[PDB]
Amino acid sequence: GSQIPASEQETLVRPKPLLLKLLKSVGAQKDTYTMKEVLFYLGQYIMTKRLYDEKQQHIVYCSNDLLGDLFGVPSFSVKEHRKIYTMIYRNLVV
Ligand SMILES: Cc1c(C(=O)O)ccc2c3n(nc12)[C@@H]1[C@H](C3)N(CC2CC2)[C@@]2(C(=O)Nc3cc(Cl)ccc32)[C@H]1c1cccc(Cl)c1F
Repeated sequence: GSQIPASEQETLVRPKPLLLKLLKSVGAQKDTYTMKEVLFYLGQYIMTKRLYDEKQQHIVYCSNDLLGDLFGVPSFSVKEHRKIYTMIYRNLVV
């Protein structure tokens, strides 16, 4: 479940306030982005907060970070792209 159509990646989206705060924390100071750009910046967020040092396995543990509050989960797999898109879609305006 790691494949996402280009059309979804390239669609413009408006993050809700908590997602916007996470994006601004890594220097993304816009209110409209493509989904791919959101995923780029959230990847940089994960790395900057040291939530993925064990790169030879797939899990991000986020129960002690605002990312866990945003996604509503204690952990997730980086390979499960569809599940991640669903969790981000719950944090977009309409
Ligand atoms: C597909 C695949 C496999 C595999 O094939 O076994 C194995 C590892 C993978 C990894 N990603 N894809 C992987 C990448 C990357 C590690 N990760 C960052 C992490 C390093 C810090 C990403 C990333 O770049 N941005 C990001 C943002 C969030 Cl919120 C959550 C996970 C990631 C992932 C990813 C990229 C494109 C769209 C999606 Cl939806 C997505 F989740």
